[PDB]
Amino acid sequence: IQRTPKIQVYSRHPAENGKSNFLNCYVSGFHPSDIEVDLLKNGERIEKVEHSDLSFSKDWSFYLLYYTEFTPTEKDEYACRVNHVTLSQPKIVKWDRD
Amino acid sequence: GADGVGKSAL
Amino acid sequence: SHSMRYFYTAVSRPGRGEPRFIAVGYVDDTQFVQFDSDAASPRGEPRAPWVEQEGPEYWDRETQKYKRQAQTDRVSLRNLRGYYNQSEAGSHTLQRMYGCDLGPDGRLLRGYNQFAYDGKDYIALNEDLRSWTAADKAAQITQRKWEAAREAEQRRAYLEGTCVEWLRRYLENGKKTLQRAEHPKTHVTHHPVSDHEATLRCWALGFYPAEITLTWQRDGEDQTQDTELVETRPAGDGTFQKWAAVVVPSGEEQRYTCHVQHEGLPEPLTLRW
Repeated sequence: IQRTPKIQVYSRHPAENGKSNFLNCYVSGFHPSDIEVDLLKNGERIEKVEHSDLSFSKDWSFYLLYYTEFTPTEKDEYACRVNHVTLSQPKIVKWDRD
Repeated sequence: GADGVGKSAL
Repeated sequence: SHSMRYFYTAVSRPGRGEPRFIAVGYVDDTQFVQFDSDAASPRGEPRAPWVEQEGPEYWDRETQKYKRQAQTDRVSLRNLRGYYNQSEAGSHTLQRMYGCDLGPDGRLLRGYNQFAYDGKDYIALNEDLRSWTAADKAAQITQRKWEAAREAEQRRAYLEGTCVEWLRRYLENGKKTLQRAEHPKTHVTHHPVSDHEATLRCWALGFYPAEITLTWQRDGEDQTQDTELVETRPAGDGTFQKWAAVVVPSGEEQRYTCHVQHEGLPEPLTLRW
């Protein structure tokens, strides 16, 4: 039995233009554990993204945090792209500062 | 500190 | 109350090498150790400052434990595939969670040691720490094997003694990290959906530990069946975030209140747009 990931994209601190921050993509509730996660800036894959160590919840489903340092601006768009066996195609979730 | 004594093979 | 918990994951990959084994350990909501069998030089690695100061003997012994566990989980995965008559082409997952809960008196409240196969309960040590609950016929094979081996006695010795001693040591050495509470910083945001409706989103940011309650009320009555609630998420700096939202008639925003409960607050918060 497979479980589809829940995906949240958000910043570590409330977003202030020109202030350094961290961009997070939290994936949780999925099974099996194999999953692909990229952070995007203006549609392009961000390099040197880091992630937490694979863990799981009381219901045995996995969760992972992907993150990178970034300085948000008025102009730049960001997103998280996730692929998993439960998805018919990659799912892109846009960063909505709210 | 992890649980290391013995061999817990299913 | 406090807890120490270990989470093991082993995943087979037929045709692509031996199974990968991952272990992480937590005190309460704070990770302190990781191991990955696929790392270039696999070693137990610190993830919290209050274990980085342990000496080389501690880290060598932990590393050796994980290496043995990775090797044991390879045989467990082979055994399991056989019990279930599964094809050798498929990838399968074995998970283990074990650890100890301390009560308010600092004494062992409950020990646990349970297993899942392909994400489904397989076998668990009962609360008495002497007998097993098997979830299906295949797990009864493991139960009989562990009864014969007196496996529960070994796990009980860890859960009642070793596990508690480690937890108390970590709570003391990491007290500035582990024995604090950071209260949530809270605020309401307002997002028009149309001229006629708006969503009110109640935020809790920067709090530790992760347990928290957020609720929307309307003229005093709670709005459970109409509240959108996201799962509590890590900020990435050791603290957590959560929000709860309702969609409200334009001009009635003032009738709603958000209520936050967290052990770090000096009193429950009420927020009104």
